[PDB]
Amino acid sequence: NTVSIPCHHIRLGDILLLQGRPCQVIRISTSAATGQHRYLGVDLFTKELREESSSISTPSPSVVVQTMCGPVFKQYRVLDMQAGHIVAMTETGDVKQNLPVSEQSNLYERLQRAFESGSVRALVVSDNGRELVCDMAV
Repeated sequence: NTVSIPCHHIRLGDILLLQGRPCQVIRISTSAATGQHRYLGVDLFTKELREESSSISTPSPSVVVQTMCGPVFKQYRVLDMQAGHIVAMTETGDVKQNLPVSEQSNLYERLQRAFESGSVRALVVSDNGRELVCDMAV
């Protein structure tokens, strides 16, 4: 349920797990004392601000790895759209009747636009069992 992401590949707007919750990164800084990077982000589900500092590992001599964890995004087919949510289907055919859609960057209107023109995929993040369409693909 976690993707390891090197810090040097993390940019503003990326979605990371911060304190275990999927958050859109809004500020990146570096600790003067430790060298760790600090990520400030907005919880995609609750919109609270959360921060978390990178983990530093040294697997081999002279290799210093700083990483953060990103969520695993699932790709769901979009079968219908109604009332700000979608009806989705997983790869195996499991129907999700009532998937909410992130308010980020006019996602639902863009989804609806592409839906109206079976190429759309909803990109879904999970947190504590709750699923949220947080991006789209065609």
